[PDB]
Amino acid sequence: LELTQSRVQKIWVPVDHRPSLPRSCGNSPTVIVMVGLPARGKTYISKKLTRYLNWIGVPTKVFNVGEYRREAVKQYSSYNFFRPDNEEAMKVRKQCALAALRDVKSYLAKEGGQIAVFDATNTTRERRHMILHFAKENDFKAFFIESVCDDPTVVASNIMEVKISSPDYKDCNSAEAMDDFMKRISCYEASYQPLDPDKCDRDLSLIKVIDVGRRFLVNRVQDHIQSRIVYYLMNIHVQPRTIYLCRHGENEHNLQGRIGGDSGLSSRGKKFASALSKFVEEQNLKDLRVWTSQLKSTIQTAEALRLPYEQWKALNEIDAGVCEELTYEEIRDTYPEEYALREQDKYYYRYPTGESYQDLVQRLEPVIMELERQENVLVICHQAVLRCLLAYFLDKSAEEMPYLKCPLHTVLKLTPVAYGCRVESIYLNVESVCTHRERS
Amino acid sequence: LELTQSRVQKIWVPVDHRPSLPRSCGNSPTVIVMVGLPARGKTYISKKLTRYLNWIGVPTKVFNVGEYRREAVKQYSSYNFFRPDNEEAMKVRKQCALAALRDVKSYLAKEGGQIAVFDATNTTRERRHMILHFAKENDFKAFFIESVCDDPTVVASNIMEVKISSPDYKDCNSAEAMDDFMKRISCYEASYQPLDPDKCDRDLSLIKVIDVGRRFLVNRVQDHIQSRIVYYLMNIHVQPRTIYLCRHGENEHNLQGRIGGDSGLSSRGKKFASALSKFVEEQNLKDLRVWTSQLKSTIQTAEALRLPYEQWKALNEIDAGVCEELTYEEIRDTYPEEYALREQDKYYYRYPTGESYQDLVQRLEPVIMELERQENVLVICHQAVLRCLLAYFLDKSAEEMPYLKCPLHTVLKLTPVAYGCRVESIYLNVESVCTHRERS
Ligand SMILES: N#Cc1c[nH]c2ccc(Oc3ccc(NC(=O)CN)cc3)cc12
Ligand SMILES: N#Cc1c[nH]c2ccc(Oc3ccc(NC(=O)CN)cc3)cc12
Ligand SMILES: O=P(O)(O)OC[C@H]1O[C@](O)(CO)[C@@H](O)[C@@H]1O
Ligand SMILES: O=P(O)(O)OC[C@H]1O[C@](O)(CO)[C@@H](O)[C@@H]1O
Repeated sequence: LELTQSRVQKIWVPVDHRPSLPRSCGNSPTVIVMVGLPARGKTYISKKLTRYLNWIGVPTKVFNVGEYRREAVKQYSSYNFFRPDNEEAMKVRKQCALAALRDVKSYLAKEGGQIAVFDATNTTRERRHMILHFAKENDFKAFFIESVCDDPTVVASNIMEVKISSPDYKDCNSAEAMDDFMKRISCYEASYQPLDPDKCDRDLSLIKVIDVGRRFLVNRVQDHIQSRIVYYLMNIHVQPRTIYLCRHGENEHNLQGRIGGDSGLSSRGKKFASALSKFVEEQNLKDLRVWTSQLKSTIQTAEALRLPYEQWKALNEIDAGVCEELTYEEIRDTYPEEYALREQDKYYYRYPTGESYQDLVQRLEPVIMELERQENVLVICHQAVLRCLLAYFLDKSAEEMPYLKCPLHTVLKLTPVAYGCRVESIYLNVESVCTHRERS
Repeated sequence: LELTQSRVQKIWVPVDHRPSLPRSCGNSPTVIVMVGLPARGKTYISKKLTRYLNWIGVPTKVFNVGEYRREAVKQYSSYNFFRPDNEEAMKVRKQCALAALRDVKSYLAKEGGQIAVFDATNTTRERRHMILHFAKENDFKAFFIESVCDDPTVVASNIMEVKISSPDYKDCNSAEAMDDFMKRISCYEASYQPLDPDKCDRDLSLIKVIDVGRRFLVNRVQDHIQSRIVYYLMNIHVQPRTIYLCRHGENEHNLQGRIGGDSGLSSRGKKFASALSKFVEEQNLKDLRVWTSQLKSTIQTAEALRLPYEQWKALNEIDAGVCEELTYEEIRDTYPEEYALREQDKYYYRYPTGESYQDLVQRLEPVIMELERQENVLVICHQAVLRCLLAYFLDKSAEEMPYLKCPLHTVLKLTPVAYGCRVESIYLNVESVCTHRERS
């Protein structure tokens, strides 16, 4: 039972003594079907879910039928394009949906994609029967996500927040765009057949998000990924809030250029901790949850706030294994092969008896799920942990993630707006060393 | 910002220089309300959910009204006790429910309990209004779990599996007990008012488990624990299956009495791996998922099976930190304080730069959730990991968990039956060292 440890990821694999003529061999993908009237947050759900799935390592892509339409029909004039009696535009819209499905097939069967989010109204049983036929013929699973809401306040808010600012309404003022969009919604209301898990859609795998996540109808969750999506949708919310992310104040290891360890705050780190308390106070937040790692430097930083805080072992810095408490110079001199391997593949590289950024993502997933549930949160953590969390909020790839700039004594203020996060950086005017290292 | 590291758990806490007269200060608990007709799996849900919640560290207890009734009324005669026209038994049954609620108040407000599972029919709005009044007056949260099923095959199967074997039917044969139980169910059908999240129960936090988990109605999930319960209920199933748990075959570190590391199989370990393949083959399982850790010894064991397997970093043995690759004699001689601290508090003890059994539980929770989703699974792991998983399946406490017997070259065959697991041990007749150490 001869095994070898892969140099980058440190995975034990069978020793592969390929024969004279080495031969390469060259689970089922899922089509997530968005369902609902316009301004029901389908694009918001599509984008957020795709961001989460990609971050956890499930290759996911959104196919928005409206973008195929904006490409086929140069400029948008009015709701008249969406009229059920508009024979020509109805043909164009069908062609756009079919062209998106063609790209869904290519993504899942030929590009290594695992999940395709089909972002359209898909309000009629006919359209959904056609998507099911497409899924069955291509051996793709189908999972439906319907967003149902009758509240006019919610509809008006969605139009104001992200519809009026759509490329379709570039030449329009807020009032014209709102009026045109209401008429556009009305075009879909007559033919709209909601999902019926009771009789018609009984055998379909679906989630009905009712009244902006107040209630859920979950039918036939087949697998792990659908179960995860359902859990995610139940944990996220659209309530306004702020996420503050920062590292512990400068520590003794930072001064010596040493990685890992459990060293305490330097004199400057203690100054940052005081500066952070003043900053937090000036934010005047009704309630604020404070999260730290179990490492001393983040706890000492939180201690300066005089606020209750919760320690998470999942927030502990990346484990450097045998390289813990060493400087990067000592790593290069004692472990040159290891140093070069990491520089070449920073995301997947695992330290011996240690971790990779890939392991960090797996550890941080419960942190992300809890961050989603919460409102105002301050996370006091570490450089690699912060890059991973930031890659989730900022939709950064696995390749970009180990190189994100997360300086010491700097708060990253995250405000959820439109289809992602607005990021503000706040340097708290306390000197520190620089721990950022660019690629080679 | 002076901190000290707690000796057992290794948690950084503010240095507590208590004044001359040290003063001690001396989230809201939840009442989970089971709802539904008899033989709807309410006790099955109650017990399984309690087992999971306790294992993850949420103190949980079941209060079954029927057990209070068996205590108040010595012997059970027939369904006549459950008649709606039985004035005396109706008073007794109410007294029993009130006595259970009294014990719910004492458990949550005075015993450090976090979750009380109120296991009764609670089929009428009147009973549920009374439970809500009790929850509001005691500042307890209320979360309803209703099990709805109209399938007579499911009802008959439940009566045959766990009702006929109830202490109520000790003097009865299978046919008498089944007949009496059907009449007993009928006593509840007239007054049964299902949960109505649409109109009446709109503001209640609830889950409706429809048709043995085929469908779910989820209303107003308020917090983290309710969200976790909902996710758990969506991942478990009642399909028949087998869980096989074993350790890797004996390794080189086992022979030297060394802890941790990433050593390979000894000659005996390789013999076990072959013996395991023969055992697996003899089980004649249509499909079998094989899970290993990322450590060499478990992968080499799986390699002998000639079956596809999946490596989980979450299955890696407990991290001994600074004590890794040391013998227990070398631990006692180099770290005597650490050795004695662990012996005194084996569950909570954290190795320096390492883990506790408490950390293992947190790491293994996604493993447990996936084990629940799956059918036939073989987990090839390590001594401490195995004790943790076994404590989940066998409902063992945190205190018992570090001392569970998990010998090498022995398969633990777990068969879900009634309200837990039947455990069969299969020694594969290959000698090894003993790594079990009893408490002192
Ligand atoms: N209708 C409608 C919506 C308008 N904007 C939205 C944004 C998101 C959206 O979808 C979700 C909203 C809420 C949740 N979950 C929860 O609120 C559970 N706490 C999940 C998805 C619906 C709409
Ligand atoms: N009615 C009825 C039941 C009879 N025995 C049962 C055992 C468990 C039970 O509750 C659950 C069954 C199933 C699930 N979940 C799933 O099957 C999702 N895969 C959750 C709870 C209902 C009944
Ligand atoms: O992935 P990188 O760039 O080495 O950064 C992670 C490192 O940053 C630090 O947080 C500070 O230098 C170390 O403890 C950790 O090893
Ligand atoms: O908690 P205990 O009894 O020390 O057992 C855990 C130990 O068992 C082993 O799996 C085998 O000795 C070690 O690798 C590990 O440290």
